[PDB]
Amino acid sequence: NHTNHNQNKKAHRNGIKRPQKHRYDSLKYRDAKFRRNQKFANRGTVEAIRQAKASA
Amino acid sequence: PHSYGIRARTRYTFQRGFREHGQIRLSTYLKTYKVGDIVDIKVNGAVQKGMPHKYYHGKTGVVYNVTQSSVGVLIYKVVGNRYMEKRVNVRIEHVKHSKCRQDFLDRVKANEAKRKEAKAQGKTVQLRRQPAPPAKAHFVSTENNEPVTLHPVAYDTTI
Amino acid sequence: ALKEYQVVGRKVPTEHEPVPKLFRMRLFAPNESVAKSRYWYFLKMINKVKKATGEIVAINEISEPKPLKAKVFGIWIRYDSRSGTHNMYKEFRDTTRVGAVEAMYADMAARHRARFRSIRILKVVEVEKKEDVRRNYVKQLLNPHLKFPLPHRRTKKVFAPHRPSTFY
Amino acid sequence: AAEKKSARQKKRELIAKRAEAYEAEYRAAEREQIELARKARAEGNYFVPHEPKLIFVVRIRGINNIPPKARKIMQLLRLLQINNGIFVKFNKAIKEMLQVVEPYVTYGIPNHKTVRELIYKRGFGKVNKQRIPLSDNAIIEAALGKYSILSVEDLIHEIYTVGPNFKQAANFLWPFKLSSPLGGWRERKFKHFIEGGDAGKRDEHINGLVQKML
Amino acid sequence: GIDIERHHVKKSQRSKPASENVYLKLLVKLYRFLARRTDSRFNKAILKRLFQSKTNRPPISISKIAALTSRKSASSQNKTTVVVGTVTDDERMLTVPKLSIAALRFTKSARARILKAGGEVLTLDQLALRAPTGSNTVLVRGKKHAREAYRHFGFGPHKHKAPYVRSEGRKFERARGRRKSRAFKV
RNA sequence: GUACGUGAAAUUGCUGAAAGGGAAGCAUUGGAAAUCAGUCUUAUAGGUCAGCAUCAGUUUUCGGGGGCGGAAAAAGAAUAAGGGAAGGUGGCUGUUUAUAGCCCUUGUUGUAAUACGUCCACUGGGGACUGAGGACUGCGGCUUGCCAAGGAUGCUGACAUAAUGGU
RNA sequence: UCUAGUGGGCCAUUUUUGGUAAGCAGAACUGGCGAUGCGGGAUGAACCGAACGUGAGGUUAAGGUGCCGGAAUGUACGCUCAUCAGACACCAGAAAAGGUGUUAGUUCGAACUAGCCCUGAAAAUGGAUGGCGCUUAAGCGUACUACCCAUACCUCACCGUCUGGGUUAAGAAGCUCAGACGAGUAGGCAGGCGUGGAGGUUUGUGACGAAGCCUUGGGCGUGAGCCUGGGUCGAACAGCCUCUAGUG
RNA sequence: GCCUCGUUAGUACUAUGGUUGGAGACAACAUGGGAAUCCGGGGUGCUGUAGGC
Repeated sequence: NHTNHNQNKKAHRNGIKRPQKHRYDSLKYRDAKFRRNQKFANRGTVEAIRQAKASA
Repeated sequence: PHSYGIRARTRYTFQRGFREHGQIRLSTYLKTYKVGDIVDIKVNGAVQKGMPHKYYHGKTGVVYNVTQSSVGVLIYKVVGNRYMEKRVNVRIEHVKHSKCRQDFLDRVKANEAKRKEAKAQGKTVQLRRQPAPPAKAHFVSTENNEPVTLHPVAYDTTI
Repeated sequence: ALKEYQVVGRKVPTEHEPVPKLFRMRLFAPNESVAKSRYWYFLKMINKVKKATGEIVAINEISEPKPLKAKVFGIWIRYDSRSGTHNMYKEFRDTTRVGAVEAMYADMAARHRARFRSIRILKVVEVEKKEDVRRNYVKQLLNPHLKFPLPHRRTKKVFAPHRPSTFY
Repeated sequence: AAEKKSARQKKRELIAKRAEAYEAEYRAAEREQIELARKARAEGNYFVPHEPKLIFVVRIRGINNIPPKARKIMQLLRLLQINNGIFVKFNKAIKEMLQVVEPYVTYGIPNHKTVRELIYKRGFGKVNKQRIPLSDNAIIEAALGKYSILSVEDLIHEIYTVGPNFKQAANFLWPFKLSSPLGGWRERKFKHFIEGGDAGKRDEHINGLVQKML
Repeated sequence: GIDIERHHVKKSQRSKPASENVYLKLLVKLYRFLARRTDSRFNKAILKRLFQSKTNRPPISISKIAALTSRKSASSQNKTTVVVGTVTDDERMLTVPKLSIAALRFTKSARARILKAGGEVLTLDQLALRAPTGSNTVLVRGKKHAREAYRHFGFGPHKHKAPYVRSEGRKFERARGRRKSRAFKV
């Protein structure tokens, strides 16, 4: 019972596939103080862009 | 049979260097780490708080979170047939900047510079590194360097 | 099939050694590739220069100057055996250095079971004076009045009609 | 009606002029090396010929019992079959890549006849991921025309002199499916060439091998 | 032998519909010619979507077509909308705008509401004559992942997917592994 | 013909054919014997098997001419010099070209030749297998027609047979 | 995304643990066998070479060329004489020390050092370099050409799969051009073959012989299978599209 | 004592290869990587900010 002979061959059969890399990650895993700040900054940035678009 | 403790078989990995024991250098705390920075994990045995697992010693990853006294590092760990993202909260005592990323950044600065003067002069600039080319043809002068003839030496008994 | 090769080479120039010395060897090998390989083999063991950090500066094939003159060649070799502690000196009568070396290789393989890897040739020199020859068989060939019967006569067409004469 | 043929005739003449220039370049370089060797010999110095930049790699071992690292490397060299040949640039990255697969390939310096006879007799192109024989110059027109490679002789010059477009030209050339060598290999094929075998680097003797396998 | 990674790598495509609908076969014939004999990437897309199955061709609604065609920034208001599939009705919209829609099928309510509101309903072959190259067309799709199966696909620990339960209720997979009071929450 | 519709295989007897030296059966290839059909017979064209020619594709095996390279092969020859000793020739065991010669060095013939390496989009033969495709398109060469140029045709004979092929 | 099978493994290289040892137990990396034929090792699951559609030609790998056995009773230089020599890796097993054996070497006649041979060496049916035999080998060491042949490689023909390019002038579910590839147990999937019954269809077959049966006859298909001539027989039976199942 | 340079040293060791040698132990070779002690030469802090003499 137990051996590791075939497992590496079985592993590379379908490659050692990397996880998909996305542009934005979740603001989870981040500091709660930082995360709530970024909400307020992003909320104001969205408002600022919309007002600038409306006035231009 | 094994014992599967967190610090098992870390006798030599977490050991302090010879004549490098004692107080930790203070410059470690004065370096700023930002998200996206490349850092090399090297566990310091003196600080037993915030230690990563013995797998992450010698691994390099990208910082994703910066905390009061710690850094969040993103490592990819081989689990069977895939890569898994491992997010290790490791204190800055066990973290150092990767000189490779610096060197890349300085090379990027140089490449942008060479591109600027190339466009200013109207010429094209070679920016891609090349592997070492085969040796070129060159002359070798024997003046005051007359070749000496060598013969293999006979066997001798010298213990 | 051997050919005598003069190989000259040196280590690549460096800051510590702007003018590296040139080392030259006369060594026998079937082709230039093996000749360079053995040349780096001898330098690698003596002068601390590797094929990675060295370079062959000259390759040349040496042809026998007087191949139509019978000569005697004395060869010193460092034979390697089951014990590996052996130095041999042998003499062969031939018309060319390449021929003498090839005869030496066959003789060592036949008598002492030595391969091309085991044998390394320390030096091949031409013995010009008869009194310098110390080998009895070579001196016997140096007998002024040499003469001997022809040995191993041996002379498809199976089923010959008459019994062979196999004589003079 | 006749405009196409008029332009094609002068296109053919231009190909002839470029091939004539290439032959002059080969002759001038060969003579230049000979004179430099002669003058160095006459003056007592040593002149080292330039280290080959082009290499021809031939796979000699079958597809059975091969370690994963060597198997991947020959996959990257496109030597997926026994008796398969490729032209390859020789630099630091390639030299160490061939060092790993030394027991399974034999490589050496190809001369002008080796390159020319290979591309004429066994010259096939990778056109639309298909192995199309180089039976006409229009095939190379459609594939490497934007690279200023207009004819078979232009392709030979790019391969032989290792021009700026070596990678595209070499990748366009489907790997050569050579035959078994007439006269046979040496007695023990799977030693090193220095040991009297046939693997590893064999310097200019890849030419004698290629002549046998064509 | 040859050292080849994969052998006879069949593509995951469909060369013809699994439907036996003779009229769908006729539409396939027309759009196979259009895709083959034109450089319209639109025609290639319509041919691909004709081959697709039912679950890969979800319904779209009158309101969703109205929403996608009446965006502020987009000026795709008068352009003909194209759906390879059905166009269901949305009764939640009390007033239907004027829309010119071409699709495989229209529900009776959707078709009546469009024609009453002043628009027009076309078939794919009719749009093959009005806009044979698909110029000035808004090719849209239904929300493919709106099926019930996608509520469950990918179920596992901490995936927040729907389980296969015979009855939604209090005594049906809510205790062990679903709340921290009962051992653990997963 | 009631031991009754049809009447299979196992197994059995007789007849005919062939084989069989301690298993048999089986596969490939052909001989022998037996057996048989297509095909043609006809409407310039066509049946079966052959022989040569000119080509094409693949390959094998002998030969010639030439260029280039190396110590611009090494040698050698003929012809001029110097020097040398012998395993000592003539002369008397001993000596230095004589009544034999050899070796070393240098010049001339010589820019010698040959061998080896290498290349020719230089060339002369011999043998074998293959003939896929089926109006025209193309890329070439020649001088509009021709051509060895995007896969065999041409000229003949024998038999028209159990010949080839099948079992 | 859904699901099958598997959840007894074994051998070799190198590293290694427990063990007096083991064709022993237990691991680590890679390659094989299981699932895999083929050429060579006389023979053998994993050794060496090479991986497999049907064929023609050519050329090779490992291994070989006295005969069995296709291919030199080849070339060059040596060693060996064995009263039961030697003969090719894995491998079918042997040692210290010796020799008035012999061939060489090294150092001061002597001591040695090395190869081959012999002694050490010692079993039970008759018997195994595979056999015959082989001795200036057909033994051993080394070099050198010529030659032999795998389903491997190369050119070609054909079959199938997959892949890409064409086709409104072509049962478009058709036609056409091109390239690459072909091992397979457990397992998966696709397209076909054959059996009983049902709806439709075929101006369908049939007592002037249906079905069934036998056949040293003929034809088709890669195959499952189908068609047909001759004989026997006596009342029913089939092709195509679909339905179904107590369907091989 | 410590830090560097050389000697040790292409030595020890090691990756890949052979129907290599050897009864084994182990060794040589082919293609690559390549130390350590001993020993010898040199060296006995440099530097940032703010100031004072």
